[PDB]
Amino acid sequence: QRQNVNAPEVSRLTRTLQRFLAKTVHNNLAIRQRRAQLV
Amino acid sequence: RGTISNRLKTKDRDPAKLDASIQSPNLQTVDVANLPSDADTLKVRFTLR
Amino acid sequence: LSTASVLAFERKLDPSDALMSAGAWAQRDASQEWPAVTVREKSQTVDVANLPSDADTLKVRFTLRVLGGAGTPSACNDAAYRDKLLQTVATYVNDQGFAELARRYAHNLANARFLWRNRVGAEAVEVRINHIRQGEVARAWRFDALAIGLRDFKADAELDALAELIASGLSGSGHVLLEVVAFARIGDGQEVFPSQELKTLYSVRDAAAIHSQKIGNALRTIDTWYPDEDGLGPIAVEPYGSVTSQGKAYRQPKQKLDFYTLLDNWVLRDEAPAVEQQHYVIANLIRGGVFGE
Amino acid sequence: GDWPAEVGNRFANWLNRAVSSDSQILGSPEAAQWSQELSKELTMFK
RNA sequence: CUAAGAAAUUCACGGCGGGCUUGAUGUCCGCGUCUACCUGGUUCACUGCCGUGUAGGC
Repeated sequence: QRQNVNAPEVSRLTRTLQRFLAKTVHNNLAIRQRRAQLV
Repeated sequence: RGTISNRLKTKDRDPAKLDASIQSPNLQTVDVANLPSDADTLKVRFTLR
Repeated sequence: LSTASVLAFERKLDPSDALMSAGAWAQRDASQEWPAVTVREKSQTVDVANLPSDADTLKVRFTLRVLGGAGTPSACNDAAYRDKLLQTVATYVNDQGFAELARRYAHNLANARFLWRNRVGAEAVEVRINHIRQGEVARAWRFDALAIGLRDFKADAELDALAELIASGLSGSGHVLLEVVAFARIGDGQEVFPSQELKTLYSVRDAAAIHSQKIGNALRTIDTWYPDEDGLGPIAVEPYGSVTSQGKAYRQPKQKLDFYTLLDNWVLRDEAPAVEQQHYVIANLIRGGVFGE
Repeated sequence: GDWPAEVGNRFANWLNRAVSSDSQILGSPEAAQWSQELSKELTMFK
């Protein structure tokens, strides 16, 4: 901090969405429920 | 217990599951109102001021 | 130019819940005081609906309204698509009216296919259809349901008369309500098969019954124009014509014979064959549904 | 009305290029689905 | 090969006392939510000439 001059859960959601649509278990309603949940 | 009878949101290639598969049913619960089997006319009653 | 975002077709051939009642054969004439079969429970635990031990005959009964004006949708979003759909169904009935579809509906009411599981082990089935004009019987039929096949469509005088009456109701020239009552010889104390709920059988007022949508599914099995090998027979007219109990889906959209591709070719760019797929798409909109974007 | 459909489109393009597993292509209809999802939730403000 | 190299702060305390926030108010008007669906691919069941004797019976 100066008056003169000076100077990640979204990534967790994206990573678990990618790791979720990587694998498939019987491709049922709960998969689309979790996809709608993550989006 | 119906069938999937609607427009499909995408083509045969679907990575992230949007639409249901056609070779699969769908379960719903609906509200229905019928007359009794011995009563064959409906009476609708309301007031109008 | 395009299809509407919302499109809703209301149900034609409106059935009721088929009330079931036991009785004896050769007493079908005075079959008004017949006691309705009820659901009992037994040993986790399940439900079961049999007949009384002094009754060898099941009798189901349901009232079927037919509406007419099947090509008029109840909901749209643009007037041009409704005008084009009305023009296509109008030129359909102006090329040929409801003569094949009404004959196949009269067949599916003639052979008791609304007896879903109770038909397949029945010694003799008789269907009685009474056209209720005001409150009384105007025209009464008496159909041998087993002599008329399930996969072949015969020709008969009384069946073509019923086809003409259902055709007159489907075109809009008359109000048609039919009391349909089916007597099936199953046996003393045999088991009936009502529609199962979400094992709990469905009942209304201490009386086991079949659902209205199961009866509406059974008299709708008229689809014989689809690229299957010969041996399946008639299926019910669903869009993407499915048998979910068999896990198969005939007219899947990679083949160009589903309801939606035939509709958007037969309406938006005027493309369907002569007799077969036009009858399929007209029977599918007779069933009704939700279509759109 | 210029912003919501375009924001949903470019958000779904970001989610397309960000989420692409061994099922490699994600595609344009999924992009339109997530685009209209965010577009409804952005026009819900007024 | 470091303005290098080193460094014991250490002890204690009485913040006390008192208090009127007051009054008053007109949310007020409309509404079409529709549409179609097979819970079925399952109830490993009462017995008994039975063998309780893991095969044996309608």
